[PDB]
Amino acid sequence: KFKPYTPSRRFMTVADFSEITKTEPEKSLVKPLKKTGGRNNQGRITVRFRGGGHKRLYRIIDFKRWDKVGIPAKVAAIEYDPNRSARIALLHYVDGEKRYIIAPDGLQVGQQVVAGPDAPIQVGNALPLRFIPVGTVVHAVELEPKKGAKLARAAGTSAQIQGREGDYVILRLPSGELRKVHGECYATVGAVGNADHKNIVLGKAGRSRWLGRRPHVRGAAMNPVDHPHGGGEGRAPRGRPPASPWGWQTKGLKTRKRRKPSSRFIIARRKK
Amino acid sequence: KRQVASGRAYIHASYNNTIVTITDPDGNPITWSSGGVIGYKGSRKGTPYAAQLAALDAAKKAMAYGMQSVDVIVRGTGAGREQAIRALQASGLQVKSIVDDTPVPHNGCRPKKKFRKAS
Amino acid sequence: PITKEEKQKVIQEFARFPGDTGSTEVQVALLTLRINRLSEHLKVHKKDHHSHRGLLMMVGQRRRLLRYLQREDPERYRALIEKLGIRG
Amino acid sequence: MRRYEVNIVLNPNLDQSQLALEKEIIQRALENYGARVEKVEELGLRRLAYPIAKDPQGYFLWYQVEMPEDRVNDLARELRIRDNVRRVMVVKSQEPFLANA
Amino acid sequence: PSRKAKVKATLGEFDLRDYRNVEVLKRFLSETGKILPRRRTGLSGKEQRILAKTIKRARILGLLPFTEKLVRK
RNA sequence: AUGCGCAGAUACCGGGAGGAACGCCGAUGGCGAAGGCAGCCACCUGGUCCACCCGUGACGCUGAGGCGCGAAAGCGUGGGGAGCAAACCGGAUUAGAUACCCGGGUAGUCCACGCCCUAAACGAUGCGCGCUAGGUCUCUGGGUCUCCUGGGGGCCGAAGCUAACGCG
Repeated sequence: KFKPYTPSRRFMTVADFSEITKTEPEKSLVKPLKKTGGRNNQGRITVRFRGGGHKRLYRIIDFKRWDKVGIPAKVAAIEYDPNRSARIALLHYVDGEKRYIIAPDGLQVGQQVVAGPDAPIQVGNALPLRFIPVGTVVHAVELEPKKGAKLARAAGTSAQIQGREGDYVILRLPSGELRKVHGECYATVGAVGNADHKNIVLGKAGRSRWLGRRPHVRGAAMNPVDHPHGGGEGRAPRGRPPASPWGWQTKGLKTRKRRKPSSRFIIARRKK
Repeated sequence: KRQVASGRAYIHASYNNTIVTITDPDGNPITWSSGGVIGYKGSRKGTPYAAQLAALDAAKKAMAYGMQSVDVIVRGTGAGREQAIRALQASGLQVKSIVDDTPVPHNGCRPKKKFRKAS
Repeated sequence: PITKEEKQKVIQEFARFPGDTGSTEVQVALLTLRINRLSEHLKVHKKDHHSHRGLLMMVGQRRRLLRYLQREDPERYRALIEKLGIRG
Repeated sequence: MRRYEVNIVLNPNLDQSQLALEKEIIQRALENYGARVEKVEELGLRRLAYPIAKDPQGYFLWYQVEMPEDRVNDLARELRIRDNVRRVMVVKSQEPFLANA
Repeated sequence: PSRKAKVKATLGEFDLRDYRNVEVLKRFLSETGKILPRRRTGLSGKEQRILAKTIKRARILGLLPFTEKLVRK
């Protein structure tokens, strides 16, 4: 029920460089799931470019485990949703009920794993940080206990356990930074399920992108009647500005944001 | 002052500057000296001479605290590590036992040209 | 792995006569068997070019011996072919 | 099945019922794989010449036995499993060589 | 070869086929738990080899420092 | 110089993480078509040395062509970068310094699967056999093991070979 990434159509005219992926569980989801409105327009004013749609399923997923902190679960199997950067495992809880959950590193259908008060540090179970075997990996992870799985490292194979101090453990998050969460808080054990996805290649843009749902963006689009920047000519403007009365693209946003100093440091950057 | 009669004397040395320091019985220290500590700069600081001097300082201070007995820790090698260590036993202030480390590699990280010319 | 016992047992099934403690028959039985479980291994592995190689030489050897097999007599030989399976 | 000597060191700070549960795990596991002793030994607890396991001493167990060859790897992993297994070591069963005779 | 110590005659009939020989094994340790050489065990290729191997086995699981803070220097 | 440190570094102590490498032993030593291959353990494997003379019965030596194989560099996607590090940036230089030196830091260096076959690819010397003093050392298999014998490595080395080395 894993999934092929690479399959690429071939020379079926410019449908060139189209990357397929196929989770093998292929089953159509199950019983627990509604749908999302057609947002893009919202609070009934309209906003943010692109946006279009394309077919309609729509998710409900588990984001909180302490709610059975124990009932082993066995991979119902693999599958996913018209959302999320890295598929899911519909899991079965030994008590009858099941739940759509993450999809850490390639686990295995039928596999038992669970979590709570002491779970075996086997990628799959989840645990209050504290049970953090420092130097290990998780994601999903949530600071401010109860505030549900906060930091759903999307396909975000990224929760790197980095030491502890006080009632907070240190973590290396996607981004390339290290924040802190009080141990009692929690983490889904292990890592994500998708990345190659991230590399996926798609053919005739219009076709693909739109299918994605998203349409466009078109800067200093000539007639700068608005389009912040210049136009009514070839030449790329100067000032150094962006759409809807913008600050270019090299300035802050944070602030006192009591948030900030409160934890984390590394400051915002990487260097591949 | 903390005072604890015995501790460790760390003698570590480069070859254009060397260093020594007083550490308690366990591992922290209190005072020290070195090549450029000895009103020195550039080379020079890499003389068994300075060695002798900073040794000296390490000493006067050494007494200056409830200590003087010590085991010698060996780190690397200094251009005059001797004139150094001898200055050491010299001020006596106690000239106890000596430990051997200068913690060898084991082969795991090619150097810089310097000792690469050492195929 | 190399199961000496069963080995001898087949050196036997083959060596028409119980006194073939080294004969074309056996070169056959042996190089064959070996060649086979060996190769199968090769598969679930993919990279041991050195030994692949040897195996190579070996298979050659065997086949060639058979070459002669035919040379003097391929009759009894084709029977062998038969018994075994290889070259079909 | 061949025979190798099972030399494996397990935590020092152990105790009673613990010695019980994990050493027995040792057992039924072994068997489950294809193990079955030949020499049930061990020399108890002992120190080492280098603070491994963050300790200067631990408990060492040695039982040499018959097993299904290849399974070795397998159980081995099964062993190291149990945390405390400060060292999981198996060796082909040989023993001859008188030097200085 | 230099001679004033030697060891091939420290212990007689010794089975190299071991590891749990704290004592004998030790008998080649010197200071920084090196491996006291042909230069001392005066033990044929066969020897330095297998003997070595176990030396190995020994540091391996443990119980022997395969080097160690030297006290004296 | 430099760049880094009293917003305390450089040294000492404890703890954390990870990548790479693999000391003494280990050798002027070993295994491999070659390339080249090492901390130990285990899985599967191949070349290959000795002795009983037991089996078969010369089936064997050669290899144009092809077929698989392999330095390091570099490419391809997907991991990973502790250190080292063309490129780049400095600092030192001379008259000049893009390089030899010191201070930095990418790609790469490393793993998987795919791809390049590349060469002072070397012993600059194709392979297969048998004939012609000895001397010495070293590893390894068999023995009546002051040594002998099969094999394997460096050394000295009559004859002899070459324009000359030097092969032996």
